Amino acid sequence: MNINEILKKLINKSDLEINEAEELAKAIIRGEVPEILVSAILVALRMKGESKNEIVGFARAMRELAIKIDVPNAIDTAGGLGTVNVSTASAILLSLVNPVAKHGNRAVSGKSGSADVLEALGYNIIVPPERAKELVNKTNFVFLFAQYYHPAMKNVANVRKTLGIRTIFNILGPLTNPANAKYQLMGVFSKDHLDLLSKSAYELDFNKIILVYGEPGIDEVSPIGNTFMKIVSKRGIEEVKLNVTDFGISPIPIEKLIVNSAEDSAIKIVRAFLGKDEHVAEFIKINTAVALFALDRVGDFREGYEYADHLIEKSLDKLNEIISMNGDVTKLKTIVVKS
Amino acid sequence: MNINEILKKLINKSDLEINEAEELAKAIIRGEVPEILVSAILVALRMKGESKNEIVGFARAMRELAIKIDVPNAIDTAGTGGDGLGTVNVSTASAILLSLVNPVAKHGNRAVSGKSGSADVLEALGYNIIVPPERAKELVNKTNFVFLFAQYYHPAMKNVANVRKTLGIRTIFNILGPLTNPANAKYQLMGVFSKDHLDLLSKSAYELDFNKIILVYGEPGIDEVSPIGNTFMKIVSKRGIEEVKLNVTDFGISPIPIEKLIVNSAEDSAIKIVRAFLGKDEHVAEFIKINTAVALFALDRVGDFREGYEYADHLIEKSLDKLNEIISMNGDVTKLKTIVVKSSG
Ligand SMILES: [Mg+2]
Ligand SMILES: [Mg+2]
Repeated sequence: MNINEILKKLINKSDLEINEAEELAKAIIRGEVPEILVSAILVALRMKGESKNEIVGFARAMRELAIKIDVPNAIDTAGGLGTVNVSTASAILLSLVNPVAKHGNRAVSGKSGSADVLEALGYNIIVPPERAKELVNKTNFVFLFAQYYHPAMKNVANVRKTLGIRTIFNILGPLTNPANAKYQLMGVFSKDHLDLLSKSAYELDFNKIILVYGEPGIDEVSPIGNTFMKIVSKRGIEEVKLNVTDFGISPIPIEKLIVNSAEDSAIKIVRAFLGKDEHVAEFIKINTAVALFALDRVGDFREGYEYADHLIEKSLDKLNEIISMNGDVTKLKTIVVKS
Repeated sequence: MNINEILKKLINKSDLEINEAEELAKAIIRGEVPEILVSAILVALRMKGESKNEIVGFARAMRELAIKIDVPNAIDTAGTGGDGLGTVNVSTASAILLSLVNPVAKHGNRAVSGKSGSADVLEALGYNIIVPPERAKELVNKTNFVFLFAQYYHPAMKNVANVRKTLGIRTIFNILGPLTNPANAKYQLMGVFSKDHLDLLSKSAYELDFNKIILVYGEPGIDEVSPIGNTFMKIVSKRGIEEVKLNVTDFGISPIPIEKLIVNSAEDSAIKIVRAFLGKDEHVAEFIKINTAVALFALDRVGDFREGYEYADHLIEKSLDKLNEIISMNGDVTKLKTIVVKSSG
């Protein structure tokens, strides 16, 4: 395990082995490598172009140092333009029919982060591992706040912050779900990452994970047009192109799906749960639809959309019980107040 | 002057402007940029592939901040350095023959690769490698030779030391030394580690204001004139850049077995050198002469390399004495003597 060997290897643009990558990651995460080297390695790593094995190596290193809870039977809706936080809203409909272990963080792009939205609704986003398991059984849903679960990460913080650029770590979050959930919907920000991250995921041991990229470029199912997804399972990777019409609806005006703050997102969500905002509701449903498909609850996406319609109608109540059993219900009520 | 802008620019593989490069260098050298960023910039710089302008920018930033002495009439034999074969320090031995016929301002440094640095060899022979600027000028007049220890005339460099050391890889700085001679040397024989840089650095040098500088790359891959085969050189002057291929035979000798030119320590290099000055090691001596030959050519003392080789033969015969006077006027002569005893005699 010689950093300098590795660094030179990377500069020479030579991909690493899953093992090389994993050891290097462990070291970096454990804070055993000097800031100057981490900086250099990440930069080289990016300029060379991270490869599947390296993604896998790092992913494995990550999982190994995180605080874990066991709920592999759970599903997660993994993760810009500033759209309302669908994944989260969507995690709520899902909790009605299956345990949900939502991995998430605040945002670095103006309040919109799933942790912020939840915090806005009154949810107490800091859930200790012990009570986490409890909540999942008691309500079928729990939020795993990333900062609280990847404490080892602090050792790379300074470098990441100082560099202020995209490193390999930026695409690891969604592949490092604390609860080890086997069922998951994962959004990526670029088609390239679709292929890359899918192949990477194929080796991270998943029952079923669906990666998706939607026009005009979002880490979610496209509300306006084509959505490109990679279905990864124990037996391979399947490509699947899709159009928002295939759900049986007409394209949603992107203008309506955008938010400007955590509370603004919350309101748009709750309004959708009330039937006061069809656009947002449809956005939440085409996404939940794909997730339902990942759970094998439906056979086609149209079926999935339909099912989701039934779910959304019971979602505000579900949300209420979730927040009430871990958070401030009133903050939720004030948000309900026509908002 | 925003580092982060630059960094991103580099990551996106976009070459900088001589000015951009120069300001960035000044900042880094002045130690105004955090270690994490210097590390990132150098790495990006290398993975993108440094360009002429960047080389120039950094070179200018360096000079501007170096401690200087004035001896442009001097010549220097610098090597871009490399991951070569731990070869004997020819440039240095060769600087000695040159002092016989022209002032020599040898730029040089220690080394992390064993102990094969020109500063180490000189230190081994008894030379006092730390020469203050004032006495430096003196020594050059008194003996026609002086060694400018990089760490000492480029004190600003300390600010990038930690990063360079920690990284432990080739950065843009590794190819700046020879282009930043503290004496402003107008004549220079500069050896590049790859046929590539050869062109890059030549074009770069064309704008650094030189009377005549000859860059060279020799098989099987050394920052010196090839003792085994073809040597590729770029002759840069006020009126252009000339390409010149050459073979070790064009000197009138048969290829030297690389095995004989390799060393394992500063003292080992010294001995091999002194032995060559005694006539006890032809292989090393021939290595020293084909190089000195090219340098002589850069000085316009000869018209062809064969002539240069011949002239060098005459020079080497008076070199041990010259070396003696150099060390004796700035160093420990005895250490030199013990080395003379160790190299038979
Ligand atoms: Mg999301
Ligand atoms: Mg050299």
